[PDB]
Amino acid sequence: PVNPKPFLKGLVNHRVGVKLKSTEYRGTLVSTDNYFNLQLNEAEEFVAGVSHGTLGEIFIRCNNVLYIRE
Amino acid sequence: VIISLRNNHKIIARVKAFDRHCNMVLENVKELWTEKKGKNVINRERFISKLFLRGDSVIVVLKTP
Amino acid sequence: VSTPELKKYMDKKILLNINGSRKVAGILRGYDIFLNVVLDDAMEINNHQLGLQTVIRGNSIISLEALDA
Amino acid sequence: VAHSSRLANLIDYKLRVLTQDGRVYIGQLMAFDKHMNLVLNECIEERVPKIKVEKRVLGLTILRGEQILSTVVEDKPL
Amino acid sequence: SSSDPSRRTNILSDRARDLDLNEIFTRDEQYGEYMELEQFHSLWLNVIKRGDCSLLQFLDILELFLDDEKYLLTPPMDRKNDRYMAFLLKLSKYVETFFFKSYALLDAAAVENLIKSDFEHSYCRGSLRSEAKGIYCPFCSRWFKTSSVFESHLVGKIHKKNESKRRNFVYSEYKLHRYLKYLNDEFSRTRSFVERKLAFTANERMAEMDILTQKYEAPAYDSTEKEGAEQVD
Amino acid sequence: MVPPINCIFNFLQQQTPVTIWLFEQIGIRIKGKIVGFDEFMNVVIDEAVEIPVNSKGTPLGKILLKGDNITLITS
Amino acid sequence: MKLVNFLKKLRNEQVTIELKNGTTVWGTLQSVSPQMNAILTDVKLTLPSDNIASLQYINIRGNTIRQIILPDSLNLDSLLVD
Amino acid sequence: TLYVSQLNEKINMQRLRVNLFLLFATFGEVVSMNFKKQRGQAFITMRTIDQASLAQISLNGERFFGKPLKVEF
Amino acid sequence: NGIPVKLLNEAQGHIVSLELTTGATYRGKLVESEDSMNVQLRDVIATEPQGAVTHMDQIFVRGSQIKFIVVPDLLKNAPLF
Amino acid sequence: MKFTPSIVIDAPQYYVDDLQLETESMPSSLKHLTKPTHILDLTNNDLIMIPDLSRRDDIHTLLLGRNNIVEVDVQNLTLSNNSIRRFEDLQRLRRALKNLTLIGNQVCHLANYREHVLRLVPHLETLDFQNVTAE
RNA sequence: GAGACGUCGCGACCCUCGGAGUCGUUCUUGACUUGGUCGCUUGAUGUUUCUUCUUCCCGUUC
RNA sequence: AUACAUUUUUUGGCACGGACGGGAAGAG
Ligand SMILES: [Zn+2]
Repeated sequence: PVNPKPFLKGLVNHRVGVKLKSTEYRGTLVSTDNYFNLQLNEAEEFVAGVSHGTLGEIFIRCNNVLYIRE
Repeated sequence: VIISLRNNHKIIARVKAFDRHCNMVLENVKELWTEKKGKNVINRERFISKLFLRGDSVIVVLKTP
Repeated sequence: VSTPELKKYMDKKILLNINGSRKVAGILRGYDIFLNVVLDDAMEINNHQLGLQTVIRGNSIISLEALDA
Repeated sequence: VAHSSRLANLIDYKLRVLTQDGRVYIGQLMAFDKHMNLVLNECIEERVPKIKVEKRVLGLTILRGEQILSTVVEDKPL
Repeated sequence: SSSDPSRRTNILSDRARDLDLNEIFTRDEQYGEYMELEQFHSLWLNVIKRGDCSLLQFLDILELFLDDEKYLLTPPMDRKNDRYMAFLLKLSKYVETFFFKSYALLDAAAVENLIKSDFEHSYCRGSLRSEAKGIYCPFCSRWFKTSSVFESHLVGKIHKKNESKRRNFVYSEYKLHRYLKYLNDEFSRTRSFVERKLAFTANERMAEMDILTQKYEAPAYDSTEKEGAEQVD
Repeated sequence: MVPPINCIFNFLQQQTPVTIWLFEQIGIRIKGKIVGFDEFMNVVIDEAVEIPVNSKGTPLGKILLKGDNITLITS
Repeated sequence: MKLVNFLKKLRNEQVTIELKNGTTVWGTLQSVSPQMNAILTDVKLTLPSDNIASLQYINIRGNTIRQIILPDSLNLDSLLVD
Repeated sequence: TLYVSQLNEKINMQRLRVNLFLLFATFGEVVSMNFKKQRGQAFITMRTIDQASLAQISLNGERFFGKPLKVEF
Repeated sequence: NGIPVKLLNEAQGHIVSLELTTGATYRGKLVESEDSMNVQLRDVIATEPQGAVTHMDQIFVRGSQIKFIVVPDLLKNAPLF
Repeated sequence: MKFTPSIVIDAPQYYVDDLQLETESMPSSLKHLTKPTHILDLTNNDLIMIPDLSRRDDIHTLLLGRNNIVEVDVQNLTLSNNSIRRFEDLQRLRRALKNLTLIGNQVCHLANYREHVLRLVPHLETLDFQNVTAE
């Protein structure tokens, strides 16, 4: 029953982490679209599971994304 | 605002234009990278007045208050 | 727009040469306009099978070279 | 070389061509595309191993635009 | 005259048939009309490590070098800064080559030697004097009470060091100064151009560019010129 | 013929051990159960497990792996 | 809305261009396609620590061009009008 | 066009043609196969006819790669 | 529509050569081609990027991963152009 | 009839049987060819010395038949029917060259002419249309 | 610098031996077909693993 | 005569006396 887009929608205003094409991320999701571009707050940059820096307010481009996770 | 990029270029710059592709016209442009030989540690950055940018390059844009 | 004419290769074992210098084998069961492949399961090239049936994405295929003539 | 506006207007000129892999295709542009694919009349792939120019004559070549980087004019027509 | 074509197409003599100005002047210079300083505005942005500086504010900076004292006592940057001295070198070289480029007919060697002698006999000899602070030194960037202490300072280890390290830069600065003075009319002309283009619209700027281009890629002698149409008086 | 979409649907219906390969990434694989379906190859896959490939096992939660970086499916 | 339009409007500009492979390209933009395929004239190719190679005409593809370094003087707001 | 025969057929085709071009360029601006039928022969084509006649008379029996070539129109 | 595509189609039957992104040249009779250069070929040799060669029967290739295609020089004559 | 820029610009240009230019007392002003030719045909002219060339990276074949070459200041050099008379005049070719032809030059009849060329210009593989052999 | 694995060459005791072409219809077109082996006695070239000095000669540059 | 970015193209999986050259000999 649960498709991806609705899951994504649900997960707005909640913690998420993103891997890339590689470095892990960690932040609260602000909003999403059809193309799967992201906008996050309280972004922390997990360099292979090592929080290098806390950027805060960020916007991730879709094509570099690998997966979403809580 | 600062932008992370595919080729390891931290683009600190003033945004002018914006579109579907996340291409950007940029003023007050200050890129940050590192030209290095193996076992070489150098940190380089250059000022540019006006600069167009392509969107596939962009990984993550960010805003430092 | 047009369908990939792989009706010749239907129900035959094919070497799906796939992205990153890898390989797959298996009998061809189906496909679509994007060239995704649905195939009965076989090994990844010494050798080890995973799965009962398998689905390969379109983008990933370098080649699908026919094992059977 | 002349001072053209577009690629289409300079049809059948001898062309240097660069591709993402680093090879250099040289030959006369017979036909262009919506996606910059090129037909080349007498095509020669020229490659450089990591020294000096290695050379291969191909012939009539359809060249995909994905792999094309940039095109340059080698000479005039004929 | 006209030694190249069949009859009358090229003013150039057979002697200099392969003489081409476009290989000496860029399009933005318009054969000496303007001097292209945008490039140096770029490099300058790279030098100041910011963007607070506009093309016009940069030209405002250059103006300092028209004065005999400003470029020395009110420097854009600290005159002992590396980036700055390098920039100044490149710029100076440009201005000089432009100068002699735009005035072929004047004896280059004469001018060079004149400037050099002015540099040795006056500039480095306390040419800058103030009734209050005394005598300024380009190399040490310090003043001096009287000429006496000034002279006995020109043998000191400090001044030896400096005059021995920053000589080329000081000299280049000076050249930038005097050559920019000799080109005041061109400097003004360009600054004007800048303000104009700046106050254009899109179509306007485009048509203007078209004009500069045409002037650049046009025959020096048209098939439709006059020969022997002299008026009297 | 059995289309890919149909296969995906079947898998979803089942809820079976799915082992996904990554595009242009040999060393890593995913192992879970398909929950979602999209017009593209993208899906959501709860109870996923990241795997380092034999040239063990690693902890991982619920994930949607993006359609562009998929390679293999099996279910 | 469109940056394509803006690009088109930029005509006859002597500009540097930067590629995905880092090649610095000094040339006069005679035209650009709807898909960013740059057509230069009076072109000068340099790498990012080695010697220069100059060329008369270069048609560079849109996918390659990372960053077009714009001219010194430019009114951007005006350009951005439809 | 001049027809040459009695040529050393051991020379590779591309080398034969390039030496033929070189040798015959001296008379004016200038087809050879290795089939059984055509081996040891070549057709050399010149822009000018006077060039062909001069070539024929001056190189009759010229030692080329060891053998005396025989030329004819 | 693309004239290169047309050319490719025409080359059907003929012995085309064909390199990929990988750099693995093939030569063979072109069986079928599509708008997207989704080529099939018969009786096809396959060179590795390093050097070694391998004979093979009926290769399929997806145009995405194709780099350049060499067609025989008779087609320069017509009839597409 | 000086070899001039104007002369080179109206000269027949074609693909030979390589890109070749069809061409004088003195070799000069080659700059104007812009290094665009693989071959240059200077046959039947009055050149005295093979000299005066600009840097030409393309140029691989020089056909210099029936001129008056008596001194020398590149893979193939055809000098048939010229005026080279002393073995020592051929010395400058050591600094280049695989195909060399010097037939119909007085130098040809000098004792040991062939062996002299072989030792002084070892890079030559074919001399006067005959294979340089090991023996 | 050395070991594969290929791909195109100097010699030979060897082998081997002599766009074009045809037709239907009409004053010009449409169809159908189409060097190999051994050495190198130090030939040329990619992949792919591992680990330079001294002397003499010939050429460029300052 | 009255025109647009989510698998096949262009939103990319990209990136990290002194030198020089050749040839020969002798040593490790
Ligand atoms: Zn002092």
